[PDB]
Amino acid sequence: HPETLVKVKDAEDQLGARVGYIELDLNSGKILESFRPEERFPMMSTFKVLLCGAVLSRVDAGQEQLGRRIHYSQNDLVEYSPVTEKHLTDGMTVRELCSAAITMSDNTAANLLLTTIGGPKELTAFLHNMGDHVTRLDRWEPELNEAIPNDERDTTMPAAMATTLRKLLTGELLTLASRQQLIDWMEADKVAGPLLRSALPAGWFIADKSGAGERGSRGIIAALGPDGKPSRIVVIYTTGSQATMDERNRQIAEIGASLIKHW
Amino acid sequence: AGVMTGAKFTQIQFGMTRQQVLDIAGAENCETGGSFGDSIHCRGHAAGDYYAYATFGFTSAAADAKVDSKSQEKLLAPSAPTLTLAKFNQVTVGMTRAQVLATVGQGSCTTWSEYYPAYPSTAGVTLSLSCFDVDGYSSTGAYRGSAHLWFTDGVLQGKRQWDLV
Ligand SMILES: [Ca+2]
Repeated sequence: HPETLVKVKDAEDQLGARVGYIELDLNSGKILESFRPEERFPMMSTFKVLLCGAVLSRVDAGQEQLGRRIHYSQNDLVEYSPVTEKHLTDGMTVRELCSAAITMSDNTAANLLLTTIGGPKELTAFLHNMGDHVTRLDRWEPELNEAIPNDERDTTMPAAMATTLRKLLTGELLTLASRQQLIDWMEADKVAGPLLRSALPAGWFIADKSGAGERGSRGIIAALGPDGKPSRIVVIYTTGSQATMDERNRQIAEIGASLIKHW
Repeated sequence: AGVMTGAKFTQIQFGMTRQQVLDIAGAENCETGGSFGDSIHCRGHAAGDYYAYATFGFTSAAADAKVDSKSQEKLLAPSAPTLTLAKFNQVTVGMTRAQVLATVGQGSCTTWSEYYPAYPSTAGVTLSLSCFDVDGYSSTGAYRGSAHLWFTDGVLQGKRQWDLV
């Protein structure tokens, strides 16, 4: 609904920065609303969904196992590793790593998963092969959050991300089992409370993944819908703003409120 | 009652029970189970996608279990960060904690993880220090020049750094 675009334009004026927005119909894939759909933005932690998507793809082909245990050590730890730091002595399975990566944004978990697939370059190759020739991962955690202005490393475009998310969630790319696993991890996301979730009416379904980075970079990808069922994909990114986390979280929520309002 | 903080972290001692931990950190800020097993994980103020936090480990799942590991991120600020890439490269495997500190600056580090695998005995104690340069540290956003230094029995086993100049 155009009222949402008014809020998006408002957000850009508020944060003094570009705000990419995409609202896709889950079933058809058609665009319901878009703003700066081909503008590049840092993916930040939202890439963790695509990562576990490539991981699930390998599990389907039987090149990887959900319960395959990974033993890492101190050398692998990077800033913000709440879950991996806690299991340092015990180790974690591939399944537990994706849960940690998506539901907690665990940075070390992401790196380890990246290692199981061959690094950033391989994630990008995975994306290219499924039709996404825009989204690219180049660095590991935590450098991939640098968000250097005009730098295209580790960036995506709102439209490319929404379409890719749709392909991973409803395409035949992954098995129904993997699709369900990916959506379940996203549904269990516990570190995106101040965003879209904060405007979600009771009974609604939402599977999401947020992200934050330098230069006021903020973002969230999601699949939501009323009556416990998703019906639209939403993607929101912003970067370059000097605004505080609270201000940026506010603007994103407001866009969500509008989106929910005129649903 | 206030979120988890640096003072609370420091106030908490190895050997304490879950109840002692909870009463100090504040029950509302903590959780157990799930991804944290039987450890107690407490949150501080918002810090990016999550928050600053502390994770306390215990000898066992029992109610009378004692704290045998303290870990934290963004709760403790370095007192006088003077780390640099040059200084980091001067650090060498085998140095004692004293020798490392003399290399990276007396006030450049905070304790990231401290664990006693044989608690109450101190033998085998592993320690992870997170050290920062002049502006590397931040309790909310991303680090801008930091390093991870880990030891066993007070002796450096390894090191790794990010964005030090
Ligand atoms: Ca620096």
